[PDB]
Amino acid sequence: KETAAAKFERQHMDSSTSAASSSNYCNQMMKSRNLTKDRCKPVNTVVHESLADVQAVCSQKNVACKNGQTNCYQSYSTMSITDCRETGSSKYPNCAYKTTQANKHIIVACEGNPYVPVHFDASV
Repeated sequence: KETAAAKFERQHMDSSTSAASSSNYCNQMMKSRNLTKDRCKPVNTVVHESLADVQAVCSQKNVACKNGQTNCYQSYSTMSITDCRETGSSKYPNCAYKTTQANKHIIVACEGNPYVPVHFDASV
């Protein structure tokens, strides 16, 4: 069973690039990170910063999570991210994604020791 921290890295981390590469970036990323294996993951945000920078967010601005929990943190600075979302013509096993690149603050839920990201709550 994949640890929560490891799942967050696989789903939300892509440092090897400063930003989404092409309108086809999401199709490629979603498939490679195995988010289209048995079904197309509807929505998924990927952060284009170092793992260290993302993990550091857990010590930054403490904000409420969408679900009411209080273990969410908002990055002080904006970060390069790509939102991947299924399009209308998307249909398993032929998943299709719209790639939207942006630079904003990320909000992640953190837990454990070390205290690291385990959920991507949203971006602002």
